[PDB]
Amino acid sequence: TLPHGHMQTLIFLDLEATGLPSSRPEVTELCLLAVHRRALENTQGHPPPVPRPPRVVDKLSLCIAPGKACSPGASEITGLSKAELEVQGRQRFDDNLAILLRAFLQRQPQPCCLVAHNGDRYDFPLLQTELARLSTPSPLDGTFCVDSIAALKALEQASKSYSLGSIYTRLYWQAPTDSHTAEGDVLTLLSICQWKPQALLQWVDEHARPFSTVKPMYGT
Amino acid sequence: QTLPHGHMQTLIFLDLEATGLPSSRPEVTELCLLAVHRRALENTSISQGHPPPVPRPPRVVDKLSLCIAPGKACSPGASEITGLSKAELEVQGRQRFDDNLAILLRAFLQRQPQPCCLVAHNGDRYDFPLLQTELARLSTPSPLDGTFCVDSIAALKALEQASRKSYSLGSIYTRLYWQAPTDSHTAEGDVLTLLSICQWKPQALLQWVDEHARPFSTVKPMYGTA
DNA sequence: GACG
DNA sequence: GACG
Ligand SMILES: [Ca+2]
Ligand SMILES: [Ca+2]
Ligand SMILES: [Ca+2]
Ligand SMILES: [Ca+2]
Repeated sequence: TLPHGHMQTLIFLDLEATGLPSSRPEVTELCLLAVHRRALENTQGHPPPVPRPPRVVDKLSLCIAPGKACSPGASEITGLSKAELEVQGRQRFDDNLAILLRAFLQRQPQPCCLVAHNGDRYDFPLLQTELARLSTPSPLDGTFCVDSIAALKALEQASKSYSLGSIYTRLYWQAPTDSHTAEGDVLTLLSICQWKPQALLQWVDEHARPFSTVKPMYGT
Repeated sequence: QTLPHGHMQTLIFLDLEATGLPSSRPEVTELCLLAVHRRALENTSISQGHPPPVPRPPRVVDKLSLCIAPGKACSPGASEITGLSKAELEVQGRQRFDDNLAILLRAFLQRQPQPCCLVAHNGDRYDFPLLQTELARLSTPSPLDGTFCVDSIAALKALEQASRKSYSLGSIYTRLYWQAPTDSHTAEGDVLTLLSICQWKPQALLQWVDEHARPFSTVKPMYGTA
């Protein structure tokens, strides 16, 4: 049963941030990669080769100046720091960023579904909190979201760690590239979604839920 | 030299793919922008090795890459060189070059420290005049009327003299780096290659960009519409 | 030239 | 768990 129709585009998403949830983190880097459903509908060996990302894709990767310092932990793994984001003149998560995101979304055929790894616990609530600071009305209040951890559990079971890298090494037998660059993680995430692309699309269509319903991570 | 319009804060590496070459009145099918602060080009390290290693992209970069359905068919050479076609672009539901696309570019650019300079290989003969006709077609004011632009062929020509060759993108790349470009089909692959070469002597490339920047609004359109 |  |  399809609660909101076929999702016409999938937007792979990854945030880098200042820290883990209980630090009440702020976003330092955001990457979206937008793929039409038909790119999966047209995506084999043991192991199969890492799938070739579709030719037709839209991509946005942005570095964002946070309002507070990165935790030592986050700085090391991301290679980002408030101090360097500022030296290099990055703007905060502001009203202009929300226009950018709206315009990027408006270029995708609707409905759209955000896809993030640990998205329900991490990227979705965090993104919600960032947006709630703005009171520009949120550009995501019409979009849908789903967690790729739950997706890949269902796929493998129909076919142990569900961390991005563990799944990727299990399917493909390679270490992933560019850990904790947001674009690098979005890539790695695409590759596992392209593992069984028809069944993944099916699952996403089954499980998409309104992003307006996602509770903020904190602040509320 | 004294600076035409002072120090350019952002360098935005730019590449377009399209349906063909200038005489065909081509339409844009893909666009990539990679924005970097000038500081990341005062921060590229000393190259150690032989052959010289391809430089690391800066960490802090903004990237936009978009596919664009053109209103006319891709020529055979453009299909082969880009792996894109109109039929396929429409199947993947890509929108035309429209007013929203301009709002997106404007917000992207407005996210940048000002002034910004567009950098594109053969930009003065291809990418800049083409971008101008695409924007002139819209009912949106041009998001690029305060943006500057510079051609990287003239940069690397002057850079390489300072240290009869081809100056096409991958020739410079393979000459500097002794390997083939990682990706020569996509707009993002060409920006990444242009970024690599522009990181060859980043101190001198900056010096040169600041001296040669011109308003994008003085860029004449590739072709009129009427 | 060199850009698609 | 798993996300910075
Ligand atoms: Ca992540
Ligand atoms: Ca990450
Ligand atoms: Ca080019
Ligand atoms: Ca190109």
